[PDB]
Amino acid sequence: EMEKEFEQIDKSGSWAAIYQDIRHEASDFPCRVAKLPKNKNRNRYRDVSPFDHSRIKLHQEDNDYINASLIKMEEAQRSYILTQGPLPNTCGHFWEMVWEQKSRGVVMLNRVMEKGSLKCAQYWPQKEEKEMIFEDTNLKLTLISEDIKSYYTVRQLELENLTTQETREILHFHYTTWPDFGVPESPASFLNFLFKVRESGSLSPEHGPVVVHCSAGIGRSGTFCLADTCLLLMDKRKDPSSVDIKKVLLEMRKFRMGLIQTADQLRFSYLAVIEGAKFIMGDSSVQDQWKELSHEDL
Repeated sequence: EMEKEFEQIDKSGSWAAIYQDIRHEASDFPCRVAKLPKNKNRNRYRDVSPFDHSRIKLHQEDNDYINASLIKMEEAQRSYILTQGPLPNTCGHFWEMVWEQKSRGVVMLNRVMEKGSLKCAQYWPQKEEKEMIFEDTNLKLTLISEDIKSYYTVRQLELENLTTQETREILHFHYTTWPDFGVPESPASFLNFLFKVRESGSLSPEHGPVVVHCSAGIGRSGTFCLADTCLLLMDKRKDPSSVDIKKVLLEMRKFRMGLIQTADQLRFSYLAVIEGAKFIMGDSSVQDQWKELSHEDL
């Protein structure tokens, strides 16, 4: 039981050691493309790069590089694209990726400004009448509507390929109260948010991989994906005890480095999955409970 391990780790206060063990056992693959001189201004952080084997390639001849990784969870049967918060010069690239990968949703777990510093470019329109056009990738983005909650906002966007004039509806799920290098306010608010994303169909197999990002695309983004995958695995077998969170995390780290940046984010991941297990195992009412406990209204 993940709960037994949780109490065992909690009692001995060994989260730091457990987390460090994961870092030590984590995969290490080359990131040659990310490190090419020409891509220097396409990376937000020097120490966070996508592995060559799992990087998302832009469908363009000039330069197909973008700091984004495809996390393909074979057993769980779900894929996620984790990427860094778009830079002022990579916003066109970001939307090009969303278009080419056929993503239906974008999950943003950070705020544009955190700790008094800019962690992400304003890559989506904030006002309906002020659409955005990315000339480099020939894409147009328009805000259609938004639903603001106390700690998260859901926006309906229309992305248009100006070359073919084809358009697609993209859902933007913005978690606005998750501290950089921190954890959500409670498993409830986090789970409420995850299921909001799930209910939208953005994580569904009929669509391309959901795009998930924070500032570097590994900490909060990793926590989000780890929790989701663990719950999906548990759901497929209806066997909570069969899910090994640490092994799932190590599996995800074969696709992108540093997923889950702190021992506390790891601990939170356990909490989210344990609590989420109640819903998965048949207690549908718990979903309404999370919504209430999250106080999303206002």
